[PDB]
Amino acid sequence: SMIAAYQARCQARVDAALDALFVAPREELQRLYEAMRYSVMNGGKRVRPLLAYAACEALGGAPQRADAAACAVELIHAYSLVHDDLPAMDDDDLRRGQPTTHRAFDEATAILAADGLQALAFEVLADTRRNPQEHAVCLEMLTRLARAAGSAGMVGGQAIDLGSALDQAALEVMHRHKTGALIEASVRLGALASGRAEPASLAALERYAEAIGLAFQVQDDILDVPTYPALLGLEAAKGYALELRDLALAALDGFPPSADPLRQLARYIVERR
Amino acid sequence: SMIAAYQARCQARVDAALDALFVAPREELQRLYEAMRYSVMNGGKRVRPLLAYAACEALGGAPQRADAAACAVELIHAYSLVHDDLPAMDDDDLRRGQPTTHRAFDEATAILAADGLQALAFEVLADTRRNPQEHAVCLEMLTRLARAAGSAGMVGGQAIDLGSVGVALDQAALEVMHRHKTGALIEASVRLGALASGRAEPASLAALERYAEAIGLAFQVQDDILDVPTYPALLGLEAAKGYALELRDLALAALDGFPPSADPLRQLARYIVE
Ligand SMILES: O=C(O)Cc1noc2ccccc12
Ligand SMILES: O=C(O)Cc1noc2ccccc12
Ligand SMILES: [Mg+2]
Ligand SMILES: [Mg+2]
Ligand SMILES: [Mg+2]
Repeated sequence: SMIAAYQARCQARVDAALDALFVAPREELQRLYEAMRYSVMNGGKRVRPLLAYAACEALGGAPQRADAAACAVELIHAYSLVHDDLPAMDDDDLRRGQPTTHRAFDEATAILAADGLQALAFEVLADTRRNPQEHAVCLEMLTRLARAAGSAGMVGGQAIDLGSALDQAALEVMHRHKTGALIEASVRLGALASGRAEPASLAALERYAEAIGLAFQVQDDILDVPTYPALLGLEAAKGYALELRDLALAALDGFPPSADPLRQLARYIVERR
Repeated sequence: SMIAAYQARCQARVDAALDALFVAPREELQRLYEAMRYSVMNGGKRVRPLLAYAACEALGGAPQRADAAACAVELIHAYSLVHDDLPAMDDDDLRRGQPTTHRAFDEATAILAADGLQALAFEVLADTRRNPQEHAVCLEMLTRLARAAGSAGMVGGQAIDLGSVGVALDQAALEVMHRHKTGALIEASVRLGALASGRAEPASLAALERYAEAIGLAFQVQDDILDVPTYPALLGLEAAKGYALELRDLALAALDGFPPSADPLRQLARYIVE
């Protein structure tokens, strides 16, 4: 039950690292960089960074090895939200009570700040001073993030959602892309940064990540009340959240104690209110 | 011309490689991928791919080694235009007589297709089957593209441009804008081709960078001239023309010592100023 403290450590660390990325290299770029900062440094909970750090630790790596991975996944996350808020998409004036970037600045600046954040996520992984892994591991991290962030993962999920009656299978297809791909990548990138990845471990961590990404979405529908409770019934939806947590924990069977943060996070997701 | 034939070879080759990237992996993604395809496969001249291929050859590499580089720079270019056409940006309904992507599909789909194109540019460079360089070189290619494409390069240029509305820019400020908005990506195209050669060294990279700096500006000056806060408005038409010639001269001088395999870059520099 120190998942809260684990979250707070991960957030403080990744926040410091992210904040350092938003220094305009010349004066004409100051507003752009302020918009980028405003779009990331918004008191978010940094679950994706948490996942990168915890995955790294689950395989025995010191967590600071995952700092670039943590930044990269948060940058992809933050850029996706800026675009999602835009009037052509979700058209939100607020995000967690605060003006969205296109309201605080302007629409063009929001489109562009977020574009710059996506490039920066890749920059941060390719940079061998910030991400000092073996070169082949850096490339695999970049590969995985590009596939997860793009039109076959996250962006694809946004298009599926836009394009959606819907049965359970199709709802799951959507979530698996829209949020699952980047959750799985956060876990995968942290695991790579451990220096101890092995195929069987990576697979197990992927099963974990698939289960939790879904658990979160089921539990969120439950807390709200074409949703998991409408589809399954409220009480069966609650049962399914438990089954997902269980699948997550079973995927971690045989991992050492250093995987406890991942176990605790899986419980936390279904125990929240 | 020799440069016309060179351009045509580069355009055929990169187009074939790009066209293969737009197969939706499942049916729910079809429309997204059609929008991606629509945004790239639009008969563009592929100057950034030409620069990658020509820079590669200038250093003695077989040009197919630059295929990934060529695709990646064109994907960045393409995505940038999709966002730039949107109603909050330049609000353009047409590009060369054809509907822009938000007009052909819708604004959200355009935003997302181009988002996916940016990712894909990085995917192609990081994929060691598509971009089979030494791993350290792949990482440098990715680094250089990310910096050129981002808030310190291309995206930065777009922001300088929006921050300059209603301000009379002098030549120095106009050049700062152009260097970021278009120069960064042109310089990266040349640099990534050079890296793909397998023969890059610091001296030759620096000289190619000087060449790319000159031709990137020459393109903009010449474009303003052909149209006739622009280069002709600032300088007068005749002095703008003289400057385009000076820029071509700087480009040709930067290629001092290069072998005949650099002739494509020399011929391009002349071509630009027509
Ligand atoms: O358990 C808690 O009190 C809050 C918390 N713990 O772990 C978290 C992870 C993400 C978001 C919130 C949390
Ligand atoms: O902060 C978030 O993006 C939502 C979130 N809060 O807790 C999560 C767990 C898994 C996936 C997502 C979450
Ligand atoms: Mg829901
Ligand atoms: Mg236009
Ligand atoms: Mg002009």
